[PDB]
Amino acid sequence: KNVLKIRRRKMNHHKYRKLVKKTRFLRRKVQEGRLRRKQIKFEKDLRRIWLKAGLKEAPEGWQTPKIYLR
Amino acid sequence: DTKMLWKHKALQKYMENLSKEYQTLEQCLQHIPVNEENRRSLNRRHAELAPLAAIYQEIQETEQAIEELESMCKSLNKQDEKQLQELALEERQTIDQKINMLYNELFQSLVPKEKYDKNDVILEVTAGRTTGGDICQQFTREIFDMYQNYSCYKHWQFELLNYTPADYGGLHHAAARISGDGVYKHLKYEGGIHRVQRIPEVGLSSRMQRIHTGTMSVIVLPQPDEVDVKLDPKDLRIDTFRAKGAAAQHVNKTDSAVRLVHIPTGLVVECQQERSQIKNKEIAFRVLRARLYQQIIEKDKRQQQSARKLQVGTRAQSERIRTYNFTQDRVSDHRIAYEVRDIKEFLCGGKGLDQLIQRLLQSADEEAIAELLDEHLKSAK
RNA sequence: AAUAGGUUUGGUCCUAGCCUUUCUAUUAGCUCUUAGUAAGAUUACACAUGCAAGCAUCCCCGUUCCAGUGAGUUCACCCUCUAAAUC
RNA sequence: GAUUAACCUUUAGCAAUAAACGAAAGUUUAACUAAGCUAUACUAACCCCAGGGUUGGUCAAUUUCGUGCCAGCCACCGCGGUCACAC
RNA sequence: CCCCACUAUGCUUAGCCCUAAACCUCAACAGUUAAAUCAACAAAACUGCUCGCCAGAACACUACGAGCCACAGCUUAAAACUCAAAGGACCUGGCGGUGCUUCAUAUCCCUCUAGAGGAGCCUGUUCUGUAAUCGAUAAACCCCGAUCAACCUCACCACCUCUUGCUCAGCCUAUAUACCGCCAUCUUCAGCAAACCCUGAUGAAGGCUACAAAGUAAGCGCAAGUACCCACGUAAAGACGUUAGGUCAAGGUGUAGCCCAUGAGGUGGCAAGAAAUGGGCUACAUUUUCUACCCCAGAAAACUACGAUAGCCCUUAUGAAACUUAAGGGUCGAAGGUGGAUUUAGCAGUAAACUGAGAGUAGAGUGCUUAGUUGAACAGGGCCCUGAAGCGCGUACACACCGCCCGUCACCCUCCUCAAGUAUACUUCAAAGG
RNA sequence: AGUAAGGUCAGCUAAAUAAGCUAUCGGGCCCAUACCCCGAAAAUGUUGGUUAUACCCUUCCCGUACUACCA
RNA sequence: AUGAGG
Ligand code: MET
Ligand SMILES: [K+]
Ligand SMILES: [K+]
Ligand SMILES: [K+]
Ligand SMILES: [K+]
Ligand SMILES: [K+]
Ligand SMILES: [K+]
Ligand SMILES: [K+]
Ligand SMILES: [K+]
Ligand SMILES: [K+]
Ligand SMILES: [K+]
Ligand SMILES: [K+]
Ligand SMILES: [Mg+2]
Ligand SMILES: [Mg+2]
Ligand SMILES: [Mg+2]
Ligand SMILES: [Mg+2]
Ligand SMILES: [Mg+2]
Ligand SMILES: [Mg+2]
Ligand SMILES: [Mg+2]
Ligand SMILES: [Mg+2]
Ligand SMILES: [Mg+2]
Ligand SMILES: [Mg+2]
Ligand SMILES: [Mg+2]
Ligand SMILES: [Mg+2]
Ligand SMILES: [Mg+2]
Ligand SMILES: [Mg+2]
Ligand SMILES: [Mg+2]
Ligand SMILES: [Mg+2]
Ligand SMILES: [Mg+2]
Ligand SMILES: [Mg+2]
Ligand SMILES: [Mg+2]
Ligand SMILES: [Mg+2]
Ligand SMILES: [Mg+2]
Ligand SMILES: [Mg+2]
Ligand SMILES: [Mg+2]
Ligand SMILES: [Mg+2]
Ligand SMILES: [Mg+2]
Ligand SMILES: [Mg+2]
Ligand SMILES: [Mg+2]
Ligand SMILES: [Mg+2]
Ligand SMILES: [Mg+2]
Ligand SMILES: [Mg+2]
Ligand SMILES: [Mg+2]
Ligand SMILES: [Mg+2]
Ligand SMILES: [Mg+2]
Ligand SMILES: [Mg+2]
Ligand SMILES: [Mg+2]
Ligand SMILES: [Mg+2]
Ligand SMILES: [Mg+2]
Ligand SMILES: [Mg+2]
Ligand SMILES: [Mg+2]
Ligand SMILES: [Mg+2]
Ligand SMILES: [Mg+2]
Ligand SMILES: [Mg+2]
Ligand SMILES: [Mg+2]
Ligand SMILES: [Mg+2]
Ligand SMILES: [Mg+2]
Ligand SMILES: [Mg+2]
Ligand SMILES: [Mg+2]
Ligand SMILES: [Mg+2]
Ligand SMILES: [Mg+2]
Ligand SMILES: [Mg+2]
Ligand SMILES: [Mg+2]
Ligand SMILES: [Mg+2]
Ligand SMILES: [Mg+2]
Ligand SMILES: [Mg+2]
Ligand SMILES: [Mg+2]
Ligand SMILES: [Mg+2]
Ligand SMILES: [Mg+2]
Ligand SMILES: [Mg+2]
Ligand SMILES: [Mg+2]
Ligand SMILES: [Mg+2]
Ligand SMILES: [Mg+2]
Ligand SMILES: [Mg+2]
Ligand SMILES: [Mg+2]
Ligand SMILES: [Mg+2]
Ligand SMILES: [Mg+2]
Ligand SMILES: [Mg+2]
Ligand SMILES: [Mg+2]
Ligand SMILES: [Mg+2]
Ligand SMILES: [Mg+2]
Ligand SMILES: [Mg+2]
Ligand SMILES: [Mg+2]
Ligand SMILES: [Mg+2]
Ligand SMILES: [Mg+2]
Repeated sequence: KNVLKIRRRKMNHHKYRKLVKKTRFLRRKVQEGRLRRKQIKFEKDLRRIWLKAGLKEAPEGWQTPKIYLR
Repeated sequence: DTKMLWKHKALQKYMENLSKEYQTLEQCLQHIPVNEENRRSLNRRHAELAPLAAIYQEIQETEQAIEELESMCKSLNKQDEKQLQELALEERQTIDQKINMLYNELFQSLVPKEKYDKNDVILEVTAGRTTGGDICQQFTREIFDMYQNYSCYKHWQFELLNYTPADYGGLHHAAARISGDGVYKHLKYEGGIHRVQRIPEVGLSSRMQRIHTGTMSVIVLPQPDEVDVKLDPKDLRIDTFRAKGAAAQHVNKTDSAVRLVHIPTGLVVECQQERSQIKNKEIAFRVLRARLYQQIIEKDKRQQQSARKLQVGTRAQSERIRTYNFTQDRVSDHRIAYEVRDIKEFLCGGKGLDQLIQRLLQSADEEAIAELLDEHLKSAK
């Protein structure tokens, strides 16, 4: 069989890597923004749990950790 | 013919309105006391309608003679008809020749004029990318030579500006400047896309002797004028104020900075680099001159762009105006349905090419007359 | 999806998508003679005006039904138990 | 009224049936009944009265001209470049 | 890509990363070789059972969401817009800077002989020029249509004239991309193919082994015959097709156009050279030049040599017409001193050199056709180079390698994603507590 | 406003016998183009003066360069 | 190294 199918994926992958390399810093800032919103959304979900259960504040000694970090 | 156009009721009704308007203006100027400001407007309108009314009155007199000439023939007696009818026919033919000229003269009078009658033309030809081979590029060279030869036929100065030959004895793109009298009037219709349909004989495409269709673009533009900037001091407002920055006590009391405002354009130029006001003023003038130099360049370009936007006209940039069919030896102009034989003679840019342009001018003038009558039809109703 | 059909290519075979042919329902174009029957706002947007719930020897009863809409939506069916209502 | 590609009368009667009320004769009811409007559908008929679509292949069916890869056509394949069964 | 030097890295320890054409692209277990074995190809066809996975191409090993020691990453995995195809396996042909083997005989290389490209002139062509033809215009055009243009020819140009016109009209007007006719070219080839049979499961297609295995074949071409001086050689012949090859201008004709003219007649005129080029002629000399001769000679032999067939002048021939055509004489004595890259032809009475004749014209070519004379050198190696044949291989080409096809930039259009902020709209609360 | 310095084949550099390369023209190679091969052509910004000229000086012009400071 | 269109 000819490699025509493989060649099409070869060029798509090659252009994708160059595109990623060209704008790896632009995507880095976008990824940074999404991680901050990801943590805030995660904090809101936990906050909704205790408010709906009748608790006015979070349980004593509790603090939501930054799971999305390095 | 022009006689059928006059027979149309739209033209006859409009011409009566002008004659009635022309008589109305004359009566007002003679009996009614008109204000000086309003009298001049009537005089200008009366003067403009004077050639129109005079020709129309002659046409009415010409038509009446035809009816009188026919009426006299109907009352004749057969015993003496042979000699008189021959004289009557000669008179009728002479009148018919005169009435055709009056129709032509009236038709020409209604046609307005063009701003770019004599402005020089920077003509550009580009080989359109429409098919394989060099047919498009080879055909561009023939068209470029046609315009160069046509300039010599009209005794026009042909100055070459750009010339990029192709790789197979053709032309990719070429630009040239043509100077003379009435250059733009004759060459304004030549702008557009040309189509060529031929069997290749010389070139890369000649390897396959099969008929191919190619296209190329011709760009016709008027040449602008020079850009000279003169700054009248009456239009310049000079303002002096203290400069900004850390320069000890000198700035605090001396107004070194100079602000120049051009009243017609509103541009504001400020300079405070130099300690002396005079030194800053010259530089501030220099920046203002350069900034207004661009404005005049922008002024010249914008004026040319808007010069023809007011007129209702088609975008003559991309349209198949003419077809060069070497297979059937016929150059066809789709705009006016005019076909020219002997394409080889036609490409020489001589008598044959000039006839097609003259037919374009004749047909374009006829179209202009029809549009005005339709425009006046709506106003009359 | 059937008794299937067209279409990949220089050509064949296989696979495959799309489409055609059948039967209904709205809307549009153009066109339209009669009779009978059936059915009938696009919109849970806003409504002029009239009418749609009275009865009856007074109390009661009825106006909670019929009619309408499809916004919302597994309250609709079976079983157990048992009010109201009818007898 | 607005809105939407969607567009029925600002009729008649409680005579039948159904519902409400009365012991009852009866009364009320835009429910309903009987009509009005509209090819949306079905059935039937008509002396005179037929239109709409299509005609390259799939797919039943084109003569002569005009146009000349232009104007235009097609559901799919496609047809139109001065001899078009495809406009 | 080749060569050299050197680092990450390849090694070890510890912790990561979790990808591959991780493909024997062929799931695990238990079986069968019987029927219909079976699209093709590949690695024969199937049964029972279970799990995983797949539903047109592209977008897409992508966006978003999510998980991850990963942070230019991996895993899972879309949609809108767009297309009517994509794809798998084959057949035949082409082509291959494709393999093996055998070859080319003026022939591919080495080799052999004389030339072209330099000069002058003659003659074509391209350009330029002119009011002033057309056709040919890689091999297969370029002394080509022409075995031929001062007028005529002539179809061109300017001017003038005629209109049922030399014609029961005409056109050298368009179309050689409608054709006949006559050819070029592969061909310095040997193949083309009716009618049958058979094979591939009755697919496009294929058809041979001689100690033979499915082919038989009329016809055409080759061949054989014939022409010339033999049986040799040279001519002639050379199919089907290939290049929409050349020729509407030999003639004829299809289609379309012109008919007071795109037709016809008369007068006059055009055919040149800034430049470039093809073919040919004559030379640059001593193996020569001149004369005698037709092969035992005498002179010449560098600015008075060799060398113009050119220029100028004169004469003559042809013609009605000659600065123009040709021949002859005089005068003139130029460039040229054996030619750059590159290129042509020839295997024997050939190349080379020399001398006649003919076709056509009133005349006219250094051209074409043709007869004769003198008369060679090399012919042996090689497959390195180019190409051919036989048998293979590959192929995404089929308009067939002058094929096809990839990405960036520029250009235009559609759709979508991302995105700080802001605006608008929607959803949730009481399903609670005092 | 001052001062420095540059002006050369079409282009860009080197030398002042004004050369090389590219570009340019002509030919060859190739079915064609390009590469390639052969051959040709092509210039000192300008002014004047430097025995006489050129590289110099100088006139003029284009562009370039640096400085324009402290109260 | 490149080339093909109706
Ligand atoms: C100017 O700045 C002069 N007066 C100095 C002021 S600081 C000592
Ligand atoms: K199918
Ligand atoms: K009651
Ligand atoms: K609902
Ligand atoms: K009733
Ligand atoms: K309808
Ligand atoms: K093959
Ligand atoms: K030579
Ligand atoms: K020669
Ligand atoms: K003549
Ligand atoms: K003909
Ligand atoms: K092709
Ligand atoms: Mg392979
Ligand atoms: Mg891609
Ligand atoms: Mg041809
Ligand atoms: Mg089918
Ligand atoms: Mg396919
Ligand atoms: Mg194929
Ligand atoms: Mg096909
Ligand atoms: Mg075919
Ligand atoms: Mg399907
Ligand atoms: Mg009522
Ligand atoms: Mg109800
Ligand atoms: Mg209703
Ligand atoms: Mg709804
Ligand atoms: Mg009870
Ligand atoms: Mg309706
Ligand atoms: Mg009752
Ligand atoms: Mg009704
Ligand atoms: Mg139609
Ligand atoms: Mg299609
Ligand atoms: Mg027709
Ligand atoms: Mg059809
Ligand atoms: Mg039709
Ligand atoms: Mg190392
Ligand atoms: Mg492995
Ligand atoms: Mg696998
Ligand atoms: Mg398993
Ligand atoms: Mg097993
Ligand atoms: Mg098999
Ligand atoms: Mg991957
Ligand atoms: Mg990914
Ligand atoms: Mg998602
Ligand atoms: Mg993500
Ligand atoms: Mg995995
Ligand atoms: Mg081969
Ligand atoms: Mg081969
Ligand atoms: Mg040879
Ligand atoms: Mg020569
Ligand atoms: Mg011709
Ligand atoms: Mg010629
Ligand atoms: Mg020609
Ligand atoms: Mg000749
Ligand atoms: Mg003549
Ligand atoms: Mg003629
Ligand atoms: Mg003829
Ligand atoms: Mg032909
Ligand atoms: Mg020809
Ligand atoms: Mg069989
Ligand atoms: Mg066969
Ligand atoms: Mg035989
Ligand atoms: Mg023989
Ligand atoms: Mg022969
Ligand atoms: Mg023979
Ligand atoms: Mg040829
Ligand atoms: Mg002919
Ligand atoms: Mg003819
Ligand atoms: Mg004819
Ligand atoms: Mg004529
Ligand atoms: Mg004449
Ligand atoms: Mg020749
Ligand atoms: Mg001699
Ligand atoms: Mg002489
Ligand atoms: Mg004489
Ligand atoms: Mg002579
Ligand atoms: Mg001499
Ligand atoms: Mg040599
Ligand atoms: Mg002779
Ligand atoms: Mg003779
Ligand atoms: Mg001659
Ligand atoms: Mg190639
Ligand atoms: Mg850009
Ligand atoms: Mg967003
Ligand atoms: Mg060259
Ligand atoms: Mg290129």
